[PDB]
Amino acid sequence: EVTQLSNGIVVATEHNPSAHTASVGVVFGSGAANENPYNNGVSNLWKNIFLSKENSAVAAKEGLALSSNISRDFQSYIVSSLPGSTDKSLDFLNQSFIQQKANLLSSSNFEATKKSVLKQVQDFEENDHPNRVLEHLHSTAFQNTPLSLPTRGTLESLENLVVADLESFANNHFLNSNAVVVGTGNIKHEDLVNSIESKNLSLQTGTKPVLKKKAAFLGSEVRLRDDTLPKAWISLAVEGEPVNSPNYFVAKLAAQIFGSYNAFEPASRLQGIKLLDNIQEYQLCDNFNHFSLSYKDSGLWGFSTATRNVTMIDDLIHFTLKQWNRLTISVTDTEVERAKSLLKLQLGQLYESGNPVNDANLLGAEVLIKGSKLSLGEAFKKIDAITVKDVKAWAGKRLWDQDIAIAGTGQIEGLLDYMRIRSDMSMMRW
Amino acid sequence: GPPSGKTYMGWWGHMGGPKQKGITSYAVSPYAQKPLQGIFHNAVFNSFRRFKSQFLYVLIPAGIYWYWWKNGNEYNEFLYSKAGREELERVN
Repeated sequence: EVTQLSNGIVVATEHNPSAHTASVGVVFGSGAANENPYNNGVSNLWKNIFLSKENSAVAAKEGLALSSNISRDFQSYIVSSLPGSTDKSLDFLNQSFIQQKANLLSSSNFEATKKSVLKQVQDFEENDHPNRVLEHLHSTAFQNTPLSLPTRGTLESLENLVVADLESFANNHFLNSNAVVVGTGNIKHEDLVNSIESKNLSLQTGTKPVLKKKAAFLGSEVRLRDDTLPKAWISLAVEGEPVNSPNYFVAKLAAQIFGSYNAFEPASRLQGIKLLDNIQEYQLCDNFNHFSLSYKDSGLWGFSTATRNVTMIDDLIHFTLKQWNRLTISVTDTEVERAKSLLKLQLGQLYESGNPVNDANLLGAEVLIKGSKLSLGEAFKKIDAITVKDVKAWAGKRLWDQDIAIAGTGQIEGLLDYMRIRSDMSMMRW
Repeated sequence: GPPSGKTYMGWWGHMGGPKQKGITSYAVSPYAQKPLQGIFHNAVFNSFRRFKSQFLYVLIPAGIYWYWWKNGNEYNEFLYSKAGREELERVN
């Protein structure tokens, strides 16, 4: 059961007696979308300061494990431990992250962390193609709007930061009205609330800055061509649904219909996905996957693919977009029936895995928007209630003759112009 | 199929140019931008620029063959005029 109390800070807890671990954490409603192009990467630097050697050493001496996660809409700082020592994690979180920040922002520590983060971002930008392609897709989809800033930070901006930027961001965003205290695993809600009440655990006053511009989607493309690479990596997307939309689960199911494909695994060549019937003959791709990502203001629905067949890219894109076209007009009931159970198993593993850190992140990110956490059972009935008419109604609105965003790198010379791709979003025979 | 010769063009994927790296491109969908955005200030200022550059390449080459044809036309008019038959008989 999920129990949430608004006394003090918003305290959420999900109790699981079977687990042998307990996680206690703080989730902030600010993310990479709350920063600007001149201090971009301040959140990643804060994360790596919390994860620095001295802080991690003092934590691990007591027997605790530290996790930090940076995203568009939230920042997560989690302390995981054994069930008997769940009170010690609160003490470490109070003493280190909240009460005092002078020790963590010393000159030498800041310089070392800055040099390590610069090295990491430099390695990412050159030797991680499928993920940086998705980052550029975000950066070109939401350009000149908060949601397009990369979460790690750019190489040029990360140099200009000083400790003053970090402390300014901490003053502006680490607030009581922006925070949720989350408890996961083998702990009780009453015990957690009592433990918080015994201490003060006050973060700050409130009134975080309000953004003047809301995120917007622009049809656009960016091409980063490099002929010294062996493949071509391509990510393509349209505007999707945000969190708290009525069509959220319909979006995830429509994504699940096409699924993912790996050419080298024997089993995934026999899937009921009809798209493979066009792909398999000439080995058009090595792998693809479909995504329905949702944020607070907007979302992305699309796919990502990698291939060595540098002379047949347009055929791959054409067949994929013709499979997308089929959703509006001629989706069949068996497709939806398979999609329901595939999605239920897909959602089942996500929310019911052994690791409590994923549960903590999900619960903290959920209560910061909805105000409450949807149960597993009520999720299934909405999934089971989906019909063919709903899928057709959603697809006729979100992907029929709509603008797209594209991002590719590698031997993308075979990738045709924008308009030729944009015309594939309709059939013209219907 | 039978082998073919060696040409100076390929196709999509092997076009035959040099290897390129470090060049990035940005574009925006035409459904999101307004065409005809600068037709004025291009029909006036841009056209005048191009004209002032390439107009002595066409005028002087046309300024030589216009005076050459005219001094022959107005000379042929005098040679076949009543006052220019005496010069006609010495050139006929």
